[PDB]
Amino acid sequence: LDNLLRPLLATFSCDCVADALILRVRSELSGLPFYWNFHCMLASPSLVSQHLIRPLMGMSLALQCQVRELATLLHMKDLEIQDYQESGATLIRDRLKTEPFEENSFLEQFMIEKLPEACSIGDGKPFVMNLQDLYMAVTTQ
Amino acid sequence: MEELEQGLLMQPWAWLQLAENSLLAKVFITKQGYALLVSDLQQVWHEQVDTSVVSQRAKELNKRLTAPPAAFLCHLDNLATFSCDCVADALILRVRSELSGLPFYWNFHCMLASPSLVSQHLIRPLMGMSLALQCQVRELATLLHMKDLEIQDYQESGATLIRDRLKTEPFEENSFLEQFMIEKLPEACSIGDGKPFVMNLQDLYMAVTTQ
Amino acid sequence: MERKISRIHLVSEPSITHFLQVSWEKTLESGFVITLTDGHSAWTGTVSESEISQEADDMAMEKGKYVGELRKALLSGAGPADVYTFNFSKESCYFFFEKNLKDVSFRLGSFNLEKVENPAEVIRELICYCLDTIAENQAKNEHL
Repeated sequence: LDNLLRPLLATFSCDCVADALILRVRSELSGLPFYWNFHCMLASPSLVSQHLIRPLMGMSLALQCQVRELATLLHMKDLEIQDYQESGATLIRDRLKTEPFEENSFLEQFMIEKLPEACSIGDGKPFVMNLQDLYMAVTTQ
Repeated sequence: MEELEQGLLMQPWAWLQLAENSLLAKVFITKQGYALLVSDLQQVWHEQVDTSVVSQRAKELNKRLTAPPAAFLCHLDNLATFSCDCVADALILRVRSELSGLPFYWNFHCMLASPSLVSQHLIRPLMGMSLALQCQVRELATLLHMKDLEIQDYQESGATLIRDRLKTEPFEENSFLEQFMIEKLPEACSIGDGKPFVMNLQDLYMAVTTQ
Repeated sequence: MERKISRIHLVSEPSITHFLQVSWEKTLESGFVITLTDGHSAWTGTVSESEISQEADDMAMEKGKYVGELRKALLSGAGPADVYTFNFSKESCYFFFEKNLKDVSFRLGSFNLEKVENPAEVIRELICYCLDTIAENQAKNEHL
């Protein structure tokens, strides 16, 4: 089962009896076929708590801290570029000039333009690609 | 009613101080009734009530000096002493408040919230906000690389730094994610009592609920 | 022994000034006798300490705080933000009185009343008292 799943994580079928989700594998082993069925009852809200929500809250706030510190880094690089122009008495090619960073505008524009796609749930595909590392780390912490 | 629900869905989270513990709540009040959701950051509960239940229950809990349910609803909007009990799963929130210049009392008989709405209110929203936050981090990072391009443009030709304390190391995500993991991830990801969430993230919460 | 009389208007009688007289021993909580009139007829009722306890403990309130409120309402201790309102039916001899906040009324208490058989006698008594009261302040002002 492990050798089959780790690559993918053979064909699969899933069905939900009233509450439980039932997962069926069609595959082969030793040339011979192997059939197994998964019988997954709706998970517990302590399990839901610990595996999704509390970690997912954790995601949200940790990335908030990410944004805060990265915004302040933006401001410090603004200070460096200002030191370059106002007193450094030097210019550039004028093709790389960047606007001084402010988080309020940045946020308004992110939420006006990018947010409709930034928060998209989708298939859970982007979730399981982009942050599972942070997922793991915060589970550990 | 369903307006109560949809508004609640857009309602951000408050944070509650009980004498026993802390709580987080999102509530949608109208003159028609209320839409609440409460959690202790391990479990969630739900209660939905209209003015008839409001009226009868207030009468039982609070009797004379009587009024329109909407008046109580208004005072609840004002938003006192909070207590609760997890009778079997009816987390019965017991609130003593001051209404009409006098002691008030209500019980929110908050049963465990439903997995559908639980998705609807935390997980789907939480997942949404976390992903939006990652998009924000990516965009701030590309901005910092634009800035790194601009600074390196100065560094290739003259442009000596005057203030010997304004130096910034070139921005590369991986190492800073690492230092975030080591130095400050523990303090950051600490769940605590739900206070930081109600403090800082409600903007994004309401935004993600809208989207 | 404290007496306190108050010019009032029942909602049923906007143009009639009614007069609320209160007599009590330093303490409205201990119980009091109440008399209402309108210049042609008068009524009297009575309330006890335990009645006030029961009222205040159905107010969800500390007794005494509700007593201060009562001082405001019946002994004219009401302030500018205070808007009490009084209702009485002469046919039923039932009084009650309320408090106006949130564009709404809140019945504070309510008394069983009875019409007095001798309105003119209580009237003479009240107004003799009042005359005396007047006169005192007059003399005081003179000296001052």
